[PDB]
Amino acid sequence: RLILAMDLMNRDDALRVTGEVREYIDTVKIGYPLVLSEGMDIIAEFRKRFGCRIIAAFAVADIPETNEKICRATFKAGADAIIVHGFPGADSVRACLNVAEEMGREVFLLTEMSHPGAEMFIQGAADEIARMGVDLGVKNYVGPSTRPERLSRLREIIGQDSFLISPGVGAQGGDPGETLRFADAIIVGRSIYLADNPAAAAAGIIESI
Amino acid sequence: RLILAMDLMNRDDALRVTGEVREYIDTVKIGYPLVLSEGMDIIAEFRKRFGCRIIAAFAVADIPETNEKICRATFKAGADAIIVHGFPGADSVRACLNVAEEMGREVFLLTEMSHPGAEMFIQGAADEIARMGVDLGVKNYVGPSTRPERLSRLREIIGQDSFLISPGVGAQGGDPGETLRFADAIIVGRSIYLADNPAAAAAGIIESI
Ligand SMILES: O=C(O)c1cc(=O)[nH]c(=O)n1[C@@H]1O[C@H](COP(=O)(O)O)[C@@H](O)[C@H]1O
Ligand SMILES: O=C(O)c1cc(=O)[nH]c(=O)n1[C@@H]1O[C@H](COP(=O)(O)O)[C@@H](O)[C@H]1O
Repeated sequence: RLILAMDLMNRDDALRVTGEVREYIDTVKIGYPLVLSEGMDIIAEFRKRFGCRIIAAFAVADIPETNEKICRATFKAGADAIIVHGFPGADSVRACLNVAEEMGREVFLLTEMSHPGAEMFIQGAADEIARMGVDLGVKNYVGPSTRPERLSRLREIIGQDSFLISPGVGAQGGDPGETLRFADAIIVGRSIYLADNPAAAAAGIIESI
Repeated sequence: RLILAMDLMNRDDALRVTGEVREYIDTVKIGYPLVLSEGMDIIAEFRKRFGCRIIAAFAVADIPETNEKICRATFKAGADAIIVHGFPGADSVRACLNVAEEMGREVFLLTEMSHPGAEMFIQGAADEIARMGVDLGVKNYVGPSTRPERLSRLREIIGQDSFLISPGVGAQGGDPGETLRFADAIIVGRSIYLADNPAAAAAGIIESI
């Protein structure tokens, strides 16, 4: 129930840490910090070297036509799933869902974000964003570890059969156990990759739950 | 280093056995016996329910244009890789490789087959089929558990960095340990899925190696 957020920017460090904690995870979330520094080929390299599923954390948030292009390039690169913002609206989300269907991949809908600024505009639209996801047939969602009461409400909207993952554990203040009361899996980045012993940090999280 | 060949024909039995042996495998090989009986949607169902990588054992062996169509449909259905015959020639293999590249997926090249009949025509062409794979950039291969001396020769041609999987273990007479002297992983079907206790059978194989 642990997903590693691999946001280190250099290939050597990213490969080292991911290899050290492989036994504690099954999925690696790779985003722009690593991809823009080392190239999209890093996705296929990780998939091959570690045999883990890869979620591309690209917070897709453009118009439908551009979202389609981003999703196509991302799935061509080997990602198993992509994270898409719901705030830009249904047409933008549908464009991503259409490419995922064409390529046999998945879309994760980012509802409410975990950082403080999410309270300004996203939080007020999050319940409706989750409902839009349900209406569009979305089965995978992202919600905040930092606000378990919001994570509970989002779980209420999407149902027990939807898959919900949650970032904000550790560095941002979220608790593994409390988050897993509602999410199926937790995303952890810095608490593991900036640790003196990433494997010990991962093991500690797994033990705490 | 164990791949389950799930050749049961009904969804209920296939799901039961795969769930029972999940802890001993990481990849499920699904072929036409199950897909033609239950539909291509079974691939996505397995991927979701078990979180395993799926190799579509479709022994692709048609002209380039048709191979492209088969690969596209197979990857759209969610398969992570597809098994392609090398005997029909380089253009037929290249067509599959092109679709795999477009979709961020992989091709496994079937060189020499494991059954007795493979000695009639395939065996005599197998070394050249493997060399053709190397020339085309193929990195994943299938070779016979039933003939470890042939598996050794094929490993010699493709190199240590290529990934080699091998069927024919158990029912067809192949030995897990001897096969793993050359292959990276073994494929096992009947010895596990027809057993009175599939999990015990899988565990026994893992223990024997
Ligand atoms: O889209 C995301 O992955 C994301 C959404 C969100 O609301 N909050 C959030 O933290 N993330 C990401 O999840 C990861 C969390 O990393 P840490 O705070 O280091 O554990 C980072 O890659 C973030 O960019
Ligand atoms: O393409 C294959 O997967 C295949 C190639 C080959 O040379 N030999 C071979 O047995 N297979 C398949 O691998 C599986 C082996 O199953 P069992 O003999 O029951 O363990 C079946 O799905 C076969 O169709």
